[PDB]
Amino acid sequence: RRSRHCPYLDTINRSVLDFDFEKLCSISLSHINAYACLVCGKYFQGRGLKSHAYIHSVQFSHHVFLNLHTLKFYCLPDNYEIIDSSLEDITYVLKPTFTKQQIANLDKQAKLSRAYDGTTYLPGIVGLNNIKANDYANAVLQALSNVPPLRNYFLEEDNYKNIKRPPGDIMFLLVQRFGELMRKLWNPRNFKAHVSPHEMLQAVVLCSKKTFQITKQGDGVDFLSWFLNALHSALGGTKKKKKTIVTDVFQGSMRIFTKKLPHPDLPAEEKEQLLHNDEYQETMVESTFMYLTLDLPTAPLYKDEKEQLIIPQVPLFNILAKFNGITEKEYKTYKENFLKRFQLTKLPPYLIFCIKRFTKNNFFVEKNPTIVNFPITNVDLREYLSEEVQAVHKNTTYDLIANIVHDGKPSEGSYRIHVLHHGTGKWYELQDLQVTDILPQMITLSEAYIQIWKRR
Amino acid sequence: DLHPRDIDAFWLQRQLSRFYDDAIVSQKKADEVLEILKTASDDRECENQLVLLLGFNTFDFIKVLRQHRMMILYCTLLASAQSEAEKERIMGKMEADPELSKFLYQLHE
Repeated sequence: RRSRHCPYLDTINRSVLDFDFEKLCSISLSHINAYACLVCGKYFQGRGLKSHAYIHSVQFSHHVFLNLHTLKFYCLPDNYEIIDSSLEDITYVLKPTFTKQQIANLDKQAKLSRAYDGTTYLPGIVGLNNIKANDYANAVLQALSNVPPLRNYFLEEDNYKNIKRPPGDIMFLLVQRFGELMRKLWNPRNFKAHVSPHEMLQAVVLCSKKTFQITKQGDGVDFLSWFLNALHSALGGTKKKKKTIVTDVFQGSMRIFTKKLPHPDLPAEEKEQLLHNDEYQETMVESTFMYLTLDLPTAPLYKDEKEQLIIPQVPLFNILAKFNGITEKEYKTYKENFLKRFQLTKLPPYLIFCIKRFTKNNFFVEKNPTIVNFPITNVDLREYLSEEVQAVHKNTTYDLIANIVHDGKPSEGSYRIHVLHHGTGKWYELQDLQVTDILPQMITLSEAYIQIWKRR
Repeated sequence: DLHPRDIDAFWLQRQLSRFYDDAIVSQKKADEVLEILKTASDDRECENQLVLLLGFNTFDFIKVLRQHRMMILYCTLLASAQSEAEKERIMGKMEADPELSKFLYQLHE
């Protein structure tokens, strides 16, 4: 009755509405029947008289509240639900829902999405606030959200709402919180120009047993591996369904034709005995390589005639050729010389490579500064694939989609992400909360740590 | 600068609420001001109508009307369009009008 004629609706402060943090009441501290205030900014509980919301509305004169679950704008002091379609922006920002077709037009991103504040922006290129030392997790999240597979999967709540997870499990929050962050980071009409990873980072901290917290920064490669494993174990529900969205979009098959060496301190006869008695035999132990740890070579620690810059460069093809069948690698296992050799059996649609640029010395932990001369336009791994199914993989022209570089000293270091945005062609480099523009030639200059390439 | 994106659906009432603290009275005065701004005849005659609406004082309202007369009405109508039909009508009549067309082009760009 009183709807569509609410005078109090003309006092909502859109600028102060930030629905990123936890959805709890101001005084009640209860997550049930919450109702945020569209004027007072904060969120209270209840939707009627004798409830905290009515008291907060009467006392502070803030006479417009929206229920965080019912998604309806109501005049709490008068208990008269309002009806105004001009307020749909608040509901959209609170609950970002992507249409069936809008979740596929992400490549048709032409117009820049201007936030409700005074800042034009583009969806996907958004900063996650660096709450203490959250740089590694923020970078990993902003890079994983770039992949259209994962972004599309997490942009549809139906794809994960009906997952049969055990009732007494907390890991399901990671699959639920990451979806909210992915949806918010792709909002075309977000009230602000950035999204806070507070909820997702807190969930990650809780669901990791005091590992990769927001207080002390962690390794980007380790954080990415842990997040991928948690998403793969959380996407599946009440079964061993290995065909998860993450497992299908970023996990491939590698066939490690590995072997071992008999002994370094043995004569020809004793070595040949183990070489023939299957004690130094070659075996195929093909596994699922979700991340290919392409190891960079250690810096020579010596100058030369060439290389006016004293930073030892290295080509990507030589770096990635180690995983090929021909290139053999040795593992210094206990009381054995595990001389192995890998071979990529099957390539994932979005290969994720993480170059281990940091190692541990005999008395410290140094970071290798060698640069990875990786062309960021076109590349093919068919020159390093397995000969058995070389022609089986029709598509092999992979292009890098996102690079995360950890600049600075190992102890005190910053984690910057250089991501190649779709829609346009600019490969923007994003800080914790600063979005800049990076030249494509400059992308291959900064020492990359984790890279994700699309196979096209 | 009364930019096209500056004025919102509730901005007309919010600005009018600087002088009127009673929300119901403020809403009624804002609706009357809109009904006078639309269907306007003369600058001085509509200025006198706005004087009758909101007193001889509060000349800031008349100054805003002079700075944005068609702008305010068109932006309020488009922003306060309840459904797609009202928005379609407002954008259609704003496409023909040159000033309104420039306003919309700036607003969407």
